[PDB]
Amino acid sequence: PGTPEVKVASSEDVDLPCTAPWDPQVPYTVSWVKLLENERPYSLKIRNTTSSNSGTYRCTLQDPDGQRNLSGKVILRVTGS
Repeated sequence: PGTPEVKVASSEDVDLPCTAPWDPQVPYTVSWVKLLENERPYSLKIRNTTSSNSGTYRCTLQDPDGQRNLSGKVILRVTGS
């Protein structure tokens, strides 16, 4: 609900977008997780996608001062064959 979705055919590559509402002119570092229980900045590259890559992912951007971070979620659905 409210979470954007990326659909990709199996065996294709995908750059999963970071959906955190980040600040321009801030040099973030990015860390990605999968929640179990290309000219766009901060995307997660997933090569040769398979059915098991489907799920919900979370991107976290860390401000260089180490005092703030921002997170956003995105769903991946792998299809085709």
